[PDB]
Amino acid sequence: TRPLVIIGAGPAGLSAAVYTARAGIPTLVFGSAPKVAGDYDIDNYFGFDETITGRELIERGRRQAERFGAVLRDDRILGLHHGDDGGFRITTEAGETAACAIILATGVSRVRPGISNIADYEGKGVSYCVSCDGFFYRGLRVKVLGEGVFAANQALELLHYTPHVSICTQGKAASITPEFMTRLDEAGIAVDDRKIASLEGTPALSVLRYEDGSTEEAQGLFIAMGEASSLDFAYTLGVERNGVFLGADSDQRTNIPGVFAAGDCTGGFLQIAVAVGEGAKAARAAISYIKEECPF
Ligand SMILES: Cc1cc2nc3c(=O)[nH]c(=O)nc-3n(C[C@H](O)[C@H](O)[C@H](O)COP(=O)(O)OP(=O)(O)OC[C@H]3O[C@@H](n4cnc5c(N)ncnc54)[C@H](O)[C@@H]3O)c2cc1C
Ligand SMILES: [Cl-]
Ligand SMILES: [Cl-]
Ligand SMILES: [Cl-]
Ligand code: NA
Repeated sequence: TRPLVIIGAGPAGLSAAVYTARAGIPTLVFGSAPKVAGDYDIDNYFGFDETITGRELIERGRRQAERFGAVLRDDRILGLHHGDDGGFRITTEAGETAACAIILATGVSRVRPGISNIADYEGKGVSYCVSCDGFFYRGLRVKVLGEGVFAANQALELLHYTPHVSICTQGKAASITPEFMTRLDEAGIAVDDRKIASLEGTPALSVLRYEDGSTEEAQGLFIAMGEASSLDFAYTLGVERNGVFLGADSDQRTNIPGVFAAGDCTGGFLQIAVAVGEGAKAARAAISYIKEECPF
């Protein structure tokens, strides 16, 4: 089992990776280019008296982490679960892997579902965590909302509870890879790009209303838009939330041992300067955690 995985390759995850790798801990970082990493002027990050682009600042962060031995991977994470037993099981598009300690640095970027009355059906049909709520919809007709590999994997997990699963990409282009498409086809899980306008049903969800005015029956709607997010991981790990953010103490510890959180996903002042300090503090906490708990 690896001692440490960092999920996130923005300022928080990279600042943390620099510190952990310098302390001699084999460091594996998962993440892709953050949203800030484009042609945007950064002018308020300490130490840069001349304008630097987000793309270039992040690129220097990456070279900095690699300089001290951090390995950076572009793999998207699909799920995080407590391992059986001990440490954490990390689901990626490529397969599985495992880690003794996790630093969550996945930011707050989120594809939104775009359903006018979705809030009316929270707890009554609309769910998020499959391991959490899947059993309640066993044998039932369940729709997964989302366009990506995350949606595809959530749909496949749902098969543990019901054979009656399909995916709606909510008007978006699907970005499901051919390997996942194969798996969906083999399982009889259909994918279409219809757009759900609203939900219907009187004690609970029973009908999806498409922007057409056409309808489909479903008693379960699992939201899985875009990429798996900090909230999605929180649901499966049992990490306590603070509104839409992860709860973290001043040392970036969550309520789950071995799980730390840093950057935008702990939501205060959503800035590079802030993320870089949280990443550093998370690293310090992880390093001492690993020394007591994870031999390597
Ligand atoms: C255009 C733009 C301009 C900005 N301008 C400024 C500015 O001038 N000054 C300033 O201080 N701040 C600015 N910000 C805000 C600043 O970028 C953020 O506060 C900062 O990047 C937070 O860093 P982070 O590491 O917490 O998250 P992010 O930068 O969002 O990075 C999150 C990381 O998580 C990874 N990730 C997420 N989900 C997964 C997954 N499922 N699997 C694998 N990896 C995943 C992402 O790929 C990314 O690598 C700007 C942001 C944007 C977008
Ligand atoms: Cl700056
Ligand atoms: Cl143990
Ligand atoms: Cl209702
Ligand atoms: Na924060």
